Amino acid sequence: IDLEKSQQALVQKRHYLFDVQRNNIAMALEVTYRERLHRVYKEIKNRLDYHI
Amino acid sequence: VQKLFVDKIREYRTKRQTSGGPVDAGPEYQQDLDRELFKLKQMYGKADMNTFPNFTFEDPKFEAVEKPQS
Repeated sequence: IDLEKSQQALVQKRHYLFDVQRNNIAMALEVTYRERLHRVYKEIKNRLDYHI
Repeated sequence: VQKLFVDKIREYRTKRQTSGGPVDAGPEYQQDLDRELFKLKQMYGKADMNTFPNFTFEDPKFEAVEKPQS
């Protein structure tokens, strides 16, 4: 009994953490694209603030 | 007091007629605000008048490791 569940324990463990590695890198590209759209507004706000 | 009032309006229009700019300032107001803005632009930032900024960024290299199980 204890070695039958030892089969099934590693097949629910592995598919959870192999999609966490999908989504831990998925957030790494959104927060570097959201900060790409935001920064290009910041360095054109400096010229909208300087000449006044 | 209206006759005193239009006497003020006369001297504002002779102050409008300018050809050399600051007549009473001289070098005192010219050396001040040129040094005042450059002391403030040093606190503001080194940005050009028409150079639009453009750049790129490098994301982290998503590496992997090994772990022998089953």
